[PDB]
Amino acid sequence: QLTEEQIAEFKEAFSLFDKDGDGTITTKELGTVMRSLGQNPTEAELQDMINEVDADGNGTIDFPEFLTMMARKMKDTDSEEEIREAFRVFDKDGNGYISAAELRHVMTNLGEKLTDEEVDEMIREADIDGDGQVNYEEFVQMMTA
Amino acid sequence: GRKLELTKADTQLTKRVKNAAANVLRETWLIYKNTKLVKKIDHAKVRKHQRKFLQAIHQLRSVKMEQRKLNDQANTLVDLAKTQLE
Ligand SMILES: Cc1cc(C)n(-c2nccc(Nc3ccc(Cl)cc3)n2)n1
Ligand SMILES: [Ca+2]
Ligand SMILES: [Ca+2]
Repeated sequence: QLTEEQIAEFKEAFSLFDKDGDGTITTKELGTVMRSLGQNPTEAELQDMINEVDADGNGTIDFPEFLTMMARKMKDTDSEEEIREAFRVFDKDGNGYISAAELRHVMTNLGEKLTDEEVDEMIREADIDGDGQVNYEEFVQMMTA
Repeated sequence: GRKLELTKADTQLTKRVKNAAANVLRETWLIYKNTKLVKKIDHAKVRKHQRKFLQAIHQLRSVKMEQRKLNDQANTLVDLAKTQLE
């Protein structure tokens, strides 16, 4: 089931996929979107993504097939464990802590990065005890509460 | 809003499942017969069916992994669509 406001917002979402704005999502458009999210689906996987939603078998996804499909997967779940696992990547000694210095080293060099100033705001919240150490299980629990 | 929450988790793949699953049944039976229902174990026969058994089991593992991959790709697109709910 979907509400009036959700149907309207999902029309806007359909434009994130229908790149040329021709009313249909092709395997080519899904490939571009997936790669823009740092994924690399094969041709068969893109075809499978279309075929699972394509109820009339014309090779593309239209807005009703897209909407019908969103209705089936509305349920969300909390991301606490996955986020904790991402911090664990940077827990060199596997002791449940990342120092404020290591957090800066990570955040100013890896991925999209934060400025040293943004790192300061993050550490001010993360370092609850003011000991220069982040108990990341506790910090993630705080952000997902 | 949704904040940090995310979506809760083919004819060719179906054919890969049915053939691999039938072969798991085939080889489980032939290993069983050749190790427990014979007077004298023929080790060459056991090695042959162990090779066919591991290939069928591993083919089913491969399909299941591909289905998990396809499911997360679909959930990625659903998650992107759900950003418009904010
Ligand atoms: C069991 C199974 C296997 C696949 C692939 N399934 C599936 N389910 C829902 C959607 C979907 N693809 C898709 C297509 C386009 C968009 Cl924009 C978003 C999701 N695919 N389901
Ligand atoms: Ca299009
Ligand atoms: Ca269609």
